[PDB]
Amino acid sequence: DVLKNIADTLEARREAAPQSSYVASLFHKGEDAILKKVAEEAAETLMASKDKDKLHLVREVADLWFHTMVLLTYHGLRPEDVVMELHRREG
Amino acid sequence: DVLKNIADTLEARREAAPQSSYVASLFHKGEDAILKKVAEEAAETLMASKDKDKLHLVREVADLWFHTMVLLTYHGLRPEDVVMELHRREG
Amino acid sequence: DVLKNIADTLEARREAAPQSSYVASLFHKGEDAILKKVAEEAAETLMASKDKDKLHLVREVADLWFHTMVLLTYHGLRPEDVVMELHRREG
Amino acid sequence: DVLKNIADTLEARREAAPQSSYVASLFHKGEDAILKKVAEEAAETLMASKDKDKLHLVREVADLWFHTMVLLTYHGLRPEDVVMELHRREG
Repeated sequence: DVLKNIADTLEARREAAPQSSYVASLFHKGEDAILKKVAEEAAETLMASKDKDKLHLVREVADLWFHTMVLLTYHGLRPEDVVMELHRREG
Repeated sequence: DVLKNIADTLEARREAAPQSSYVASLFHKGEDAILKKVAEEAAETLMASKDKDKLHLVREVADLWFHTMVLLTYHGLRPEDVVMELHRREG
Repeated sequence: DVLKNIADTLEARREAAPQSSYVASLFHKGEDAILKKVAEEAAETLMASKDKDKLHLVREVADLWFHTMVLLTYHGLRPEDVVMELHRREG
Repeated sequence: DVLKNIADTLEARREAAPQSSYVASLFHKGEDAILKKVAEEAAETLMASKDKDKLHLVREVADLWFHTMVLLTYHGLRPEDVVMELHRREG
């Protein structure tokens, strides 16, 4: 769909050059560097929600999902897993 | 797709009975109660990643996205916004 | 001082009965259960700060430090370590 | 004791030059910039605990408490409040 393409792009540059891209620099830095970002975006999501800044909220929630996908890719998993897991629950 | 249906389901019971469902109890409790859960799942995502528990990771990341969607719905927004925001960036 | 006494109390019931106390139940539950709480109080601290609820802020920051101390105790460490580490930096 | 001195130092440079110190730059940046740090150190505390890196754990928990104090100072409060609040509970 859209996430699949992003996932494929992530896996593509999974083991690319550290300077190649941002996603590449993350993967090279490691698990911690990725988790930092996840936590960061999660906190910003809270802040955004509190400030009723609906535009910032969406940007952060997106940045959160994105880094979450970067994390999944680091663990040899991918979006669909999460989507299917979501499906398995509700509905 | 799958998220759209979940979103529609969330909006449906947005102002339902507090005892109707879990999602309903959350909405009734408020913003804070929703944010607690978002933060919770974010933390668990970190723990899961560290423990290399790939199955727990996916379950949590999904619970995170789910509550993130609950948050969006609380603010009169929805998944597609995040998906399109994701598209606007990468690609 | 005050933290020392709390620390001593924590270490005291470190390996007590699971039903003995709350602190005891935590230790029995494990590392994760303790980290959940640390993250929870951290999030609430953010929320409280945002809502300018100065009384709730102090209650949460305290709950945070407390669980942080429970964490340290779980790792065979203690408050003074943190205090001294704080001293070593500023001043 | 030790925290009191740090608190006093924080309040001292509360409204100092943005370039004066790190604590000064934070206060100038705002509430959000301080909350970012609190969340950051909280997440690092989780990571450290998981990696059993006991030395990093104490360094982070201390950085956490420190930024928590910076937060308190930003809200015209101070350490003793948290310490007393801690006392009021246990013991």
